[PDB]
Amino acid sequence: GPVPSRARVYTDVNTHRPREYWDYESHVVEWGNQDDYQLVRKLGRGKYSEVFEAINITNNEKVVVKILKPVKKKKIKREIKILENLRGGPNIITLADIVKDPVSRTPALVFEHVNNTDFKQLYQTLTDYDIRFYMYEILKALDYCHSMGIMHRDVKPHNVMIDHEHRKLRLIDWGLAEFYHPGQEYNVRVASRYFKGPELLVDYQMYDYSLDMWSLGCMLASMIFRKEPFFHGHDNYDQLVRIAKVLGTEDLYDYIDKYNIELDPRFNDILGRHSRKRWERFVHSENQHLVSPEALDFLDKLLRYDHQSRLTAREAMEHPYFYTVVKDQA
Ligand SMILES: CCN(CCN)c1ccc(Nc2cc(NC3CC3)n3ncc(C#N)c3n2)cc1-n1cnnc1
Repeated sequence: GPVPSRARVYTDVNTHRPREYWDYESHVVEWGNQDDYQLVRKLGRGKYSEVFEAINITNNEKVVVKILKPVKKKKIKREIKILENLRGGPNIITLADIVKDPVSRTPALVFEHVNNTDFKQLYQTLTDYDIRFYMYEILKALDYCHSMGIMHRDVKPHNVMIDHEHRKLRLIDWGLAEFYHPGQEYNVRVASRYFKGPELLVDYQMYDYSLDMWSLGCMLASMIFRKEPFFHGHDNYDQLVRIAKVLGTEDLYDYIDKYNIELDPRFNDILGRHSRKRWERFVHSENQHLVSPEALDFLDKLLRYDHQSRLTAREAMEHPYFYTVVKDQA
């Protein structure tokens, strides 16, 4: 069998809370009035929902409405419970209301509106400083949610709303998030391919908050190297091959051995033998202004196969890459 694992931080936070904090199947939903909201226009479509801009006609406020497609009752309550537990936390989107849509007869979550700067434009005109600033802001959201016993499990650029004009960032889409419990085996079929931690790719189910720290490293690498996505896999197997061509195969096999992981035999014919590369090989004239010794040191400490050896959010926030941002924010 695989060797068990516990988070190194915030291990027992949910155990020390009353059961109703994390026992979301027992949550009863508070329904608002659906007639308070008039849809203005469609913003997005997905496997699990459609998202609209709306107006609250009661106070004339602009709002965002997520109308769910069919999803298990318990996962609806999971997303709602997590959003309520995290309300008022730094850089976490606020759930403002929940209503029963009369057309789909399904739940609609009502969120604060963020005036999102176009991802493409923003990602092309970010300064080194801007990246440090916004990474710092994401880390606050992750440290808060992790300290509150919650893993996001879907960190990636499109789940980070940034209003660049107001220097305002919100981490959104808590529909994959879960409560961390020591010893629990979780579904590995989470996160988008390019952001999946190695634990997910080798089917190690006893994972924790550190999953989010891998995803964050993937975002950071793409921003500083201007390479989107950084690990560009063709499928879930080839994703680990792409990681292995950068992090090397030696540390991968040490990871497999240490946790006694049974590797899908498909992998043996494709992983090969690969040295760990130096980061300088992704540095080019066009991205040089975004790369610093500090950034590379920071990145290196996020992107580890061994989930126990990655920086925590709080450690990350203490790294020299953020020394100028921390000083200015005081
Ligand atoms: C439906 C598919 N998903 C996939 C997510 N990976 C999806 C697609 C688009 C959107 N868009 C927006 C847009 C905006 N603001 C700007 C355009 C005016 N805001 N502001 C706040 C929120 C939220 N919460 C939001 N959302 C939001 C989501 N979304 C949010 N939460 N779950 C899904």
